Amino acid sequence: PLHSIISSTESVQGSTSKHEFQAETKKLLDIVARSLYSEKEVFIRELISNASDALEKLRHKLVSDGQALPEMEIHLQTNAEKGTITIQDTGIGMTQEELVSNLGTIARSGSKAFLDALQNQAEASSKIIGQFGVGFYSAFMVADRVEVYSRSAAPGSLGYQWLSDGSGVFEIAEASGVRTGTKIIIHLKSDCKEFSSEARVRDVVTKYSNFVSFPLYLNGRRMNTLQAIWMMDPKDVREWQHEEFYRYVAQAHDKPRYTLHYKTDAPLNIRSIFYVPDMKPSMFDVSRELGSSVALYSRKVLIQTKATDILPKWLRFIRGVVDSEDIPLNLSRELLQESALIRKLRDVLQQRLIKFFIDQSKKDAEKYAKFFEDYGLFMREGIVTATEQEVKEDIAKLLRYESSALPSGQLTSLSEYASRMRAGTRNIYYLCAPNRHLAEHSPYYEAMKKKDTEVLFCFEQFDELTLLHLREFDKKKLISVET
Amino acid sequence: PLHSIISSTESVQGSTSKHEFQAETKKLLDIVARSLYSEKEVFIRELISNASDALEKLRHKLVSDGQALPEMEIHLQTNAEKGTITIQDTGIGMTQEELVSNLGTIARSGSKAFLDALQNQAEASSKIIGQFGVGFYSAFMVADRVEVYSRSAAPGSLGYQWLSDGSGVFEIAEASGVRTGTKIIIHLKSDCKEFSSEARVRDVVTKYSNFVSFPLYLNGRRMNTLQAIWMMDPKDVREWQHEEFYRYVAQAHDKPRYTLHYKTDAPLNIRSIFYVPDMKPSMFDVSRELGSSVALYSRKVLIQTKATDILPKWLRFIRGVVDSEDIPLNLSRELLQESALIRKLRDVLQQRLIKFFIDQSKKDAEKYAKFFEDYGLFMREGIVTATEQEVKEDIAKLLRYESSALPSGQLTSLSEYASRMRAGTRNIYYLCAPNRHLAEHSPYYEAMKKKDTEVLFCFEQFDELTLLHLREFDKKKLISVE
Ligand SMILES: Nc1ncnc2c1ncn2[C@@H]1O[C@H](COP(=O)(O)OP(=O)(O)NP(=O)(O)O)[C@@H](O)[C@H]1O
Ligand SMILES: Nc1ncnc2c1ncn2[C@@H]1O[C@H](COP(=O)(O)OP(=O)(O)NP(=O)(O)O)[C@@H](O)[C@H]1O
Ligand SMILES: [Mg+2]
Ligand SMILES: [Mg+2]
Repeated sequence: PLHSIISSTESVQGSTSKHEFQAETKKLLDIVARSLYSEKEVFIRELISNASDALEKLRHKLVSDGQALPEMEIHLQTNAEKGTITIQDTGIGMTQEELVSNLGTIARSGSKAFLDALQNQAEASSKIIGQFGVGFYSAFMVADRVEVYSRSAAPGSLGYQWLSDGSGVFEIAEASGVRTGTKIIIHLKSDCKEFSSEARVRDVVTKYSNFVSFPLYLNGRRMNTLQAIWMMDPKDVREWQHEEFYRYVAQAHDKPRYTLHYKTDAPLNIRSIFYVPDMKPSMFDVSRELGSSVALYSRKVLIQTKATDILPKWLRFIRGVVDSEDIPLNLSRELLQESALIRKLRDVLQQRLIKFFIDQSKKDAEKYAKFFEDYGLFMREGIVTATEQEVKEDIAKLLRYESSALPSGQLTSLSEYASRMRAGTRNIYYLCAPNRHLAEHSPYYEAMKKKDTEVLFCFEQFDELTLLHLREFDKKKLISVET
Repeated sequence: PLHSIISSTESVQGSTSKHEFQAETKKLLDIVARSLYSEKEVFIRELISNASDALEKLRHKLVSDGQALPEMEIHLQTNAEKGTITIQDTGIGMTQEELVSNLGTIARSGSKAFLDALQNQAEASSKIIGQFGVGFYSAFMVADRVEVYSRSAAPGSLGYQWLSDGSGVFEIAEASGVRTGTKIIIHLKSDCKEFSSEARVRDVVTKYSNFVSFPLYLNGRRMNTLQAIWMMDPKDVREWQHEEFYRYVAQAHDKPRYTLHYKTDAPLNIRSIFYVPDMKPSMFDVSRELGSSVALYSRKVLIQTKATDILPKWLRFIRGVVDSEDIPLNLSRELLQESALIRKLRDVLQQRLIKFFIDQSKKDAEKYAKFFEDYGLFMREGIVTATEQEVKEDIAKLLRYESSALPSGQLTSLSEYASRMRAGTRNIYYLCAPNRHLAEHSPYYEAMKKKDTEVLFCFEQFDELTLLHLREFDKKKLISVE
């Protein structure tokens, strides 16, 4: 019994009137403090990003004008006694009009406006982090009061103080002496006093801002120490560098047995590094039912420490970093947005890694065999779980087997088997047994021996199950010899 | 090496001027359409919650005035030819000022102003979904134009038309006829044509809004036939409904082997149903097994289909729903605002489900043993990966073993071995073997059984690894016979 009330009754009768959308500013601020970020700590990531942007703008001006660069630095000070955290930078600072407009207008982004004015023809075009114009207001998560001192690098500019508790009102007054650049003093809330602890702030800086491009000093001590090697030309990164960075991003004590440094500007911008550990995972690690973990960055800022969306699940044995400007960030900057173009990135990363391994098998075959023994279970899992047959056959190119036509211990591919089939032979034949002795004593294989047919010999755990799910390769049916 | 440029040099010489924050209004609307939600279909969830809130206000107004309710309904129509989706509700509607204000001011929430006026003293205090005042703007994700017809239920109210292309201006004009209620007409973009298809919209509705409290119709068809039984008092929900709801929320064709209907207030208000499937996990390594969780709801709106945060990973085999009316939501309403509030909830649920399974072992021990065989791997994993010893020992209360002091096949807990420990004894002794025959003829057992001591026989995959990570139970150390 279909029931509907919807029909076109409505006839606009009258004169119209036009209005502008308004906003409730005090509430928008509270949305930022309460309902936006998953963690209170990211206010440090937001303020450091602003400090980086302010220095990047100053560097752009001075290099364009032929002036010498001064100290370009970001400083953090925790005072536990006073219950404060303080960030100060030596960048462009702000005039009084800039404090009013850029701090006082929600979603107003001076750095986005700077970007648009370049025609993105300069070097800072890809180094500038801010877009949304809300990031500063993250401080009202942890702050009772926020106290800003700023002095613009422009001629004749004095210092100003900017003061707000987040009420929808701020105060501005002239101030001295203020160093060129910006100093933000955060008076922490009752439950937020942990951000006046040096140890705590240190961890927050290291987690989010570790790769920032200007020297960062916490309570007098330099920090970064870590170059973002995914941004560099691959030919410029030593093995020592890849080893130390792998130990960092993977929290591991071993070495990478494989390193793929993948940079592409099309279709998407990708700065990525992927590592395969030396150590072989245990069956417990494998069955622990995890997803992919790869740290995700944009413009050197951490997005997520382990992003599960960027690599397929069968490639969770891989450790590394992926950086992109292209893919747009969620307003909270803790995740990505458009799901189809994420999946475009994942398909590209999947194809690029399968090509990497196919190439490692041709480059060094005995090394690849050891990698297949240690990681081949993941490829078997990936073939079993995949849905599109094209994925199954791509992953299946990595598999290796013995052969009745090769000596004991010699590994072959499905491709190499296909190359060796006779003129009209339509099928890839296989036998799954614990070892080559038991395979060759199979009564079902002895029948094959009367003919000229090659038989694949599969000794690995879940080989047969994998071949039943893969079911064909290169349009040739995979047929157990035991049927 | 001590270098810092921060010292307090600053003094205020000058006069203070006071200012109000402003906002860039068209960009704020752009942020909502682009940078907020992970999927664009969510505009349908947002419009249905607004329809539901309008109906809940009309219901509250009328009941407190002693009035009979008129028909309370939510309708959607897709038109593929015209490229539109339309939602209409018979609820409270909007005067002209309410149109200018509630649709025209970003973050202005009439529903939240309502809830505020009710101060948690009314039925509607727990049923009103809207807080933020942005959710209606989610339609500019998918729309070229949004034309709105509303007529307030205030007697002798005129109808009006609110029209916007989302560009930062909108238009208002009088209209007749407008049924008391609100009708929203969305003119979809080229890429969004999509939601002009009934099949697609039908999928979105059942995903998010399937439990909305008022009758919902899509092209005349009745959408929500399924009651939200986690809200019902537990003893009112019979086995037929659990079986059917289990199949819905788990996407499963079997029956639950166990069912726990759980309500409490601490740390939050929980209304939850937990199921263990009759089938047994296909072990194996992973396939879809990132997945297969409890769904998270708030005020009968889906937050997350697989709620990752609210149960420990080792409890991921559980299916069901957890609904909380007070749970802090992310602005996107796809996530939770992290707190001790979620982590306390996760521990309250872990404690509650461990208590559940202990109790099931005491009611039917034969049924519990089969659950232990099928689902034991999950508790071994949670014991290995747990950080805190007491969580390890809590989960370990669920483990069973055979024993040298019991007939072959009979199980035992660690507690029951502990309670047979003699006066002058010390540790819990265990032997892992493939079966009881090997455990009894083990060389290390013969050198043992001469003594008076009891030894567990552990035949399950990863029993050894599990006991090595536990290391201790009830402050008695776990010692292999090697
Ligand atoms: N340390 C600083 N020095 C100079 N200008 C700053 C500083 N911090 C913020 N500003 C200015 O104030 C504006 C507001 O900052 P913020 O609210 O973080 O927005 P945003 O950085 O532009 N965009 P996003 O960070 O993506 O939200 C910035 O665009 C800058 O123009
Ligand atoms: N169908 C409707 N009928 C009557 N009033 C409505 C309707 N839709 C929206 N409104 C009013 O317009 C306001 C804005 O809606 P919306 O932008 O969804 O904000 P919200 O629902 O208050 N909060 P949230 O949904 O949490 O962003 C609501 O609070 C209502 O007062
Ligand atoms: Mg910023
Ligand atoms: Mg709403």
